[PDB]
Amino acid sequence: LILARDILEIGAQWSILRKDIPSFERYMAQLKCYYFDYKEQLPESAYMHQLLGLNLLFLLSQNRVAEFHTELERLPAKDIQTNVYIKHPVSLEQYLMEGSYNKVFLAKGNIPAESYTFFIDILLDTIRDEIAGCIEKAYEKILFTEATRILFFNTPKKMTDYAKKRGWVLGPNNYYTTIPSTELAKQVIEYARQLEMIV
Amino acid sequence: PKNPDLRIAQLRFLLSLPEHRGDAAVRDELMAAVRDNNMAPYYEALCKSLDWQIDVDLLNKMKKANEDELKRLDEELEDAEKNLGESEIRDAMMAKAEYLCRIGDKEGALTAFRKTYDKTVALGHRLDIVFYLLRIGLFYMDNDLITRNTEKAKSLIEEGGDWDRRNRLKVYQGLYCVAIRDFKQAAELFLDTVSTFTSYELMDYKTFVTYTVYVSMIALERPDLREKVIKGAEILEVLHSLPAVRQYLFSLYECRYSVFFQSLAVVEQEMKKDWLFAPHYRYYVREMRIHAYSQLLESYRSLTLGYMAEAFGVGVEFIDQELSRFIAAGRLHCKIDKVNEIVETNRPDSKNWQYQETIKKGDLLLNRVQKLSRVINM
Amino acid sequence: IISTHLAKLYDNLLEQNLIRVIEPFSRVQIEHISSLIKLSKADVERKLSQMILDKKFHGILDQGEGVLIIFDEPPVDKTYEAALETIQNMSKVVDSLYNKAKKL
Amino acid sequence: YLASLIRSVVALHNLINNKIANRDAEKKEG
Amino acid sequence: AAEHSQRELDTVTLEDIKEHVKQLEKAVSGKEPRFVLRALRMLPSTSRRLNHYVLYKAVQGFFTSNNATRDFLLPFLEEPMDTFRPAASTPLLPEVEAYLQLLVVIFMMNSKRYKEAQKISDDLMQKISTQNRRALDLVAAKCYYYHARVYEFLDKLDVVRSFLHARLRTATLRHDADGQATLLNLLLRNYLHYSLYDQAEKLVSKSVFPEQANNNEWARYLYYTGRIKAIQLEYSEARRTMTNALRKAPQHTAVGFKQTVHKLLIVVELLLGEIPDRLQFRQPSLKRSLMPYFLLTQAVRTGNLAKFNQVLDQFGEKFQADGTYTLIIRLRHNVIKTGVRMISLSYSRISLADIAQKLQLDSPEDAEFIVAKAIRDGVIEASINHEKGYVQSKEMIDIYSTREPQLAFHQRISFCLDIHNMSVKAMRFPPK
Amino acid sequence: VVKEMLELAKNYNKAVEEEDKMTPEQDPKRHLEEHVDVLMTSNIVQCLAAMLDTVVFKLI
Amino acid sequence: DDEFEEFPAEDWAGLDEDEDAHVWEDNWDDDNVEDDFSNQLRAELEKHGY
Repeated sequence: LILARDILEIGAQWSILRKDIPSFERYMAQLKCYYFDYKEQLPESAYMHQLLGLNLLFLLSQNRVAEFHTELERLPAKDIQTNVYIKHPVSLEQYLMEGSYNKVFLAKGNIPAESYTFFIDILLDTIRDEIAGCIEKAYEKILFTEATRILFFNTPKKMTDYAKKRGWVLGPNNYYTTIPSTELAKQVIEYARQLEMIV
Repeated sequence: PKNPDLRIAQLRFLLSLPEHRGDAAVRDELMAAVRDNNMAPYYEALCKSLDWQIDVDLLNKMKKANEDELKRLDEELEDAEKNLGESEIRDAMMAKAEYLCRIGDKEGALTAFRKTYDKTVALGHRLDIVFYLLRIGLFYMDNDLITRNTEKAKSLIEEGGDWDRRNRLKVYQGLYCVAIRDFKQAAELFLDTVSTFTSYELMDYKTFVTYTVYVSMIALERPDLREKVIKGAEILEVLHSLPAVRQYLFSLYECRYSVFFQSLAVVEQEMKKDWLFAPHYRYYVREMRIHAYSQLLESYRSLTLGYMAEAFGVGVEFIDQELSRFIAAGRLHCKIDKVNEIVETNRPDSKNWQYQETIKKGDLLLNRVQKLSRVINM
Repeated sequence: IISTHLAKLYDNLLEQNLIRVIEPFSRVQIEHISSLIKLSKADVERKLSQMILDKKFHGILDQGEGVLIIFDEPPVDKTYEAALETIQNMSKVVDSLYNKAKKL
Repeated sequence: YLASLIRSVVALHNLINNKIANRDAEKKEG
Repeated sequence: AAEHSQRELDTVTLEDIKEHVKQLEKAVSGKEPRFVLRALRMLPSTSRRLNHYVLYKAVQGFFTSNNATRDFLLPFLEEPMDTFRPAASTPLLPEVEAYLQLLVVIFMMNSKRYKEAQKISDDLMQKISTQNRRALDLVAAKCYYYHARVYEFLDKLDVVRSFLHARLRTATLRHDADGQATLLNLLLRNYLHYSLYDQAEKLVSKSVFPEQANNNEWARYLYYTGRIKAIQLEYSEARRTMTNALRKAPQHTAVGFKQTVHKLLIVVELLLGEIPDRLQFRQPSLKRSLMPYFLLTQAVRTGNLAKFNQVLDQFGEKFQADGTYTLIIRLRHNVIKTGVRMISLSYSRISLADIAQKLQLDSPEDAEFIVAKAIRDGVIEASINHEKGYVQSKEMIDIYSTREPQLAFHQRISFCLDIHNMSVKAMRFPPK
Repeated sequence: VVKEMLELAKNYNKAVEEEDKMTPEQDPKRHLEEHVDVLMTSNIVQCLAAMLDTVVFKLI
Repeated sequence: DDEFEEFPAEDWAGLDEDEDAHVWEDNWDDDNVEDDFSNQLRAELEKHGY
């Protein structure tokens, strides 16, 4: 089991190196069946918490906050606030949940190992798309200049491409019921039905 | 017997910020000591201050001398003689109220008074103990005994005479007071009784009317309360007797909030020294603020914060802070704007309020009937 | 006994003047009514506030702009008045039924 | 609300009476 | 003296258990379901007594067909040295034997003896796996529940997962309700106990709970799914479900149940921004138990990070003890959203500088970002005007003349109509 | 009709409170029931009729 | 009914002493901090004249 677990660990870190997510998920699930559930006979891998953090960050990268929270619950309580390999996930995701995105923009460089930036970048894109959705459903009209300022697209051309990618459009001055009488009628007819037709 | 709360509420139990720990209150209590000698008020004193002064034992000597003399008199007349029913034994009990209650403790006199209750038949003695241990439960903070006495007096005793239990709402005046009991029935019997006091033992009439005003304005804001407290006769006479509380009431009634707030501060300050103080003084002074604010908001659709400050005392910023902490409580229906400086009142009309009340009472009844239909028929 | 009585009469006649006028109007500035009634803005504002607070004159005051509004409360609410009281009536019925269930 | 909730309560009341009546009939019969 | 009272209580318990057994037989008589829940309804009250003499007399009276199943309890059973069949050799009803084995198990359980109870429960299930009678399905539900109670204190819940899965599927095939409800609740507890929250949630989505299931099992299932979706972040449905369950929770008993439910509803509410009512922090049966959570709620409502930190450092063992330490992490990170919630409920409009001042955010842009995140969720309804800086809330249109009362009333009247129809169907007239 | 339902419901509550202190030995219940039935038919008919009048008697 | 013995039926320690054991039921706004009333008015009013 040490052999097979190391096969899957090297394979998962190679997926980090090879940069393939669909295989990465499968290596994640199989070696999760191999890391920490019911295993108990293999020695504690020095590379447990590393990939717990990597998997949590990946899960956040595709908007899986519920599943991510379950995996957070899985790992022991003594390590959330102590083990830095998961203190960097928990700190970042707490800042995410509070809405302190600028704290994330400061702490993106506070990774504990080089095997984080690979999806630190894609987390950086995840937060910016979430923020863009928030601005779209928060404002009525938003100015060109302030939109470029808060869309985190340093290149204004990049901001314009991300604007065309959505239906949220520029605006002219650079500044981005009935009585249905059928379903309710069905309801009253249903009431009459429940009054009639005996029990 | 023991009227002025023995000052224990203000003597050394109201220290620190109001600072009443040694003053003319100490002299008044020691005057009520040297006559009717006491070590019961010394219980917390043996722990905190006035513990083991020279006078404590230099008066213990003849206090004990007098009390053995008196209890010996009671004994020899209880054993040498065989007086029955309402008799010298009852005299022993009431003396031991003036004595051991006001010597060392209530508990032995609780034994004696319960025994004589089993012995005596009439209601005067049991109501004597009702107010005795009622005031005791004000001193030593007992309430189950007091409510037992009240239930006995009302449910089963009050089949002969009447007229005495009414002023015993004082305990309910301070039982659930921070919740409902500072008012409602605590006023409707005060308002019922204010015409006929007949209970000078418990407090003076002036203080009784002050308490009546305090409970009345919190009970009734303007539900035609004027017919009972403002237009009332005896209340008006004693308000003529007490200008401060009269101003405090009429300012609220006449919407003189500028002076009503100063009067509220004054009543709060004098309010921090009573049996009333400890439980609900915070609650009373917050609730009156709620009532005054909501009184102004009524008959008003939207108010500038400047006129809010100017006509309701002062404090544009203070009024936003207070009104915010009060709407956050859910009461005083109004929505407020920022630097536009508009306070939009959003009290639902009787129709939307009726719909909401329907939703609430329905949902409660539907929950009850759902539980019933589920336990029944399995 | 003549200062109090005549003060009461003055207040009452102020009320009668303020109801006998403003009947034509549904939305009239406090400045107009004060100039037509010859009072200060603050005093007439307090009087109108007292009048509405006493429910003597149906309306509401929008001081955020400084106008008095007029309306009426429709009495159709009697059906809901019956409805809610009948609701807690059936609630007590349900309580008695609960006791009958305790019998079972 | 009014008539429908009243009807439901009435039906439940008719139910429980039968459930006692059936229980009483059974007891009269061990 | 004590022996006399013990003998009288033994006789009255023998008569009560005899009533139970006769009740099983006249329930199997008449070929009907029910009248067996009338049998099992008060097993807590009778299990309160469970003396040795009464158990031995019942064994010797109703197991007159002495079998090896009776001869397995006898080794562990302590029969009295010095010491009734209500009478021929008619074969025992399997329901009766299962019930008697159940009481034997429960006596052997309350006396802190677990391993032999483990074996005896295993043999109880090995025989109940052979019967295919609905009369042995409502009994079998409670046998399963008390068996898992036997197993729980022996810390071997994982081995039972296969058996519970198989019997739950057997119940679903046979359309069982009581057995299905008990097994589903027990297996949800199994999944959550080993922190298999994903597994429990996935099982929940493809499993439909029977509507006919008894009240307490329904409350248990509601609690389990509410915990699942609370740690699964479905807070609104979570609080709705726990409020429902508390409405279905027993008023007198289940003190631990109501305590855990109260704790999790408190954390779910203040995560959503709702402040729990103070009265639930006042009943004597809950006051000191929620005192840690009461201090939690005090810190949450005050919102000061200093008292918050001291409360966390003082009560983190209680916070994790309920599996809520991650929950209280999200609590500590949602108190700010709660603060914004009362800020927006109080104010129709508020400048973001004022937001930062009242909330200590130290930045207008930080306030903008936080308020935007908060208003993304269904916490605050507004209309942000960045032309001037308004957070102008939506006009509170009249709820009447808005079709919302019609929909709410339609749902409620449908509820009453279903209640009436089910009541009129449950009249259940007798034959004679 | 809702006022009559009030009074009939009060009578029902009083009668049921008596029922508990009553072993098997005008009911407010029946009169209540036909009042409910009449309110049912009248109100449901009015709602349904108004809604059909909205649909079929349409400008289009 | 099930006592939910799956949940430890939490013993209230040793039924120890409560806070006050009162019938004084309160609300959420009664536990905030305030500093009397007169001082509030005055200290907030000398900035404008009293």
